[PDB]
Amino acid sequence: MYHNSSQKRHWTFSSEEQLARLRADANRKFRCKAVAFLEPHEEMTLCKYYEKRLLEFCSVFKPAMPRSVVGTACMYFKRFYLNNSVMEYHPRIIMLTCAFLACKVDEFNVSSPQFVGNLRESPLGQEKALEQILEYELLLIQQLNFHLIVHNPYRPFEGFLIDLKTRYPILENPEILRKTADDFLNRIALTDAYLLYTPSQIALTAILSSASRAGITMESYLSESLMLKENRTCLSQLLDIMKSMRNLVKKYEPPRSEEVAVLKQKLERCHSAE
Amino acid sequence: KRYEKLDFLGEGQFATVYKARDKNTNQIVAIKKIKLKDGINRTALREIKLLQELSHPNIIGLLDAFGHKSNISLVFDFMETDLEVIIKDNSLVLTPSHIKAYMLMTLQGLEYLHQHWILHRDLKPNNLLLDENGVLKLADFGLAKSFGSYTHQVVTRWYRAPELLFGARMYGVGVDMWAVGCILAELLLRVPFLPGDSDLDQLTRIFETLGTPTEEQWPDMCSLPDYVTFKSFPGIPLHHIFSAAGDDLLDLIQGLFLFNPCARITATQALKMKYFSNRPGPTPGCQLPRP
Amino acid sequence: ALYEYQPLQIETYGPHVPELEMLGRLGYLNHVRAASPQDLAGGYTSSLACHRALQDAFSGLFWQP
Ligand SMILES: CC1(C)CC[C@H](Nc2ncc(C(F)(F)F)c(-c3c[nH]c4c(P(C)(C)=O)c(C#N)ccc34)n2)CN1
Repeated sequence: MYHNSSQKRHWTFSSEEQLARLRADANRKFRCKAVAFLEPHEEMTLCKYYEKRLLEFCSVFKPAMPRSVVGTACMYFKRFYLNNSVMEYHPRIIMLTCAFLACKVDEFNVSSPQFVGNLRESPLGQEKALEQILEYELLLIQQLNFHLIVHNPYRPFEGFLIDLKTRYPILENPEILRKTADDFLNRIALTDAYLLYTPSQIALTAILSSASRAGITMESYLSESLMLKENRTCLSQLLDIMKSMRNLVKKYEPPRSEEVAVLKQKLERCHSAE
Repeated sequence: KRYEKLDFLGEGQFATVYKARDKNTNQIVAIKKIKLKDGINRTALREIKLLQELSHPNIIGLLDAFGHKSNISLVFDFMETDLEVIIKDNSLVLTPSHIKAYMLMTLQGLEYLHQHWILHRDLKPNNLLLDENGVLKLADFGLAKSFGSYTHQVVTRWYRAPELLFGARMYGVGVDMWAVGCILAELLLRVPFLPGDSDLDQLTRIFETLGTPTEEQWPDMCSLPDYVTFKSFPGIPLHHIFSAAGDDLLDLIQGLFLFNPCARITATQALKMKYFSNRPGPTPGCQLPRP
Repeated sequence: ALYEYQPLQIETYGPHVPELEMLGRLGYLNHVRAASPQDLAGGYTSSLACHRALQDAFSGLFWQP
């Protein structure tokens, strides 16, 4: 359960300034080891690009890979690159090891051979990639700190829809929100938000974003159904948390194609030396 | 690593277990060294993913994990004994208070575990480890699985509930509850309650000892995919089986061996039963028998 | 030295979750899939699914890092 999870305890950070710090640290700490070079924003542009790559992998995986695997994989890739440089471990490889570990942890039983049967290469590439995946699987797990269960927003999302259908006939059919709240969960997933707020807050912000995008103000759900008339500071703490997420999806810009091409060439080069 | 390997504690299907010491603390640990192009074994990832999310006195704590390549070593606290060894110790008396204490901890661990939407799916007396302070921990989370979202093969046969034996895919806490029922029966009888050699013979001994179910008892029994009609047995009255058991314990045992796994008492319902609150105190962990 | 059932008082940092047995009464089970007969005979109910979905929605909703 989230409220006593290793996710809450260790992987929901106090702000983006704490995120930027762990990343900017690890870039510096790479350089300190490498001298015994991408700048942090360029590692970030690449991690954005390879989290996209992880999403494309997970979306075409030939046994239909569940959203809770895909979300767990994407979370492993966000957590990995908080504390590790893309210049030590190539994000291409680590993305596969993310999907691999996530398949196993989420109990989506798929054998190694048909795991790498999904990779868009030759069979020599598939064997070599499998071997690299198995090389990094314990590394990944050590860097995830053995915090393997990821609380995705999708089950919270189901619960809010059940709760709304039951208790909030003001929103006559809550299921009309599903598409645009899913689209907003997908946008929240590209941001830092998974590292910053709870799965329920993300789920509810996505619901209330879709609510607001339909012009259906659900303020009475928060105040009346969720009982935050009783504690209006908890109502505003909630509203502040949700405001800040909508600002994260607002401030997020995709990594540019032409930009990523330079950073990729740099990345390849950082990997071919040393 | 930072571990000295002291003693081979045993080996089974997925791992070898060693009593080991970290070169870092006085505390002895149990390292479970997991054996083999699959990557890290799923039964190790099962214990890692679950025991990192569970913090309860009656669930085994994962201390550490380490390894190299596709091999891994899960580090746990060392538990001096287990319930199987207590049950099998012919010169150790299971007072009702001991039985209540073991049951209570088992149910507290299970209540927590089921609250966290996990089934152990392998309760049996040897998976009920006792620390030397007599806290029973559920352990061997290698088959444990989240529920409220499975497979019939789970639970070692003598503890395997009849809905598992009839091929139930989906189930909930009742598979653990029947296993608690079986472990309770064996705390009482000091031997396997239903020691059946096959899925057929486990269903036979179930229906022999407890009576064949009906659709009055188990509403949709017949819809279980490996269902076949047994001959009507009368069952043996639970006071003829458990003639030391008081009516409160028989009411417990009755609810623990209810054929309907829905009707079968949950760990919460079981803990709220009058059995646990009655006059023999569930023994303090300090005073449970060390075998 | 008697026992008394005290529930687990795990803080969820979220709304009140409606108790499992009340879900049918309160009308939440109108909004989850009915467990089929094989589900039921295995001991799996629509209430388990519902309860876990609601538990997860509410868990950590009010929690600030
Ligand atoms: C003989 C006793 C009663 C006294 C030593 C032992 N102490 C202990 N302390 C912690 C753990 C834990 F839980 F921490 F690992 C384990 C353990 C758990 N699974 C085991 C197995 P398997 C292979 C059945 O998984 C085997 C086998 N054979 C052997 C040991 C364990 N054992 C328990 N048995």
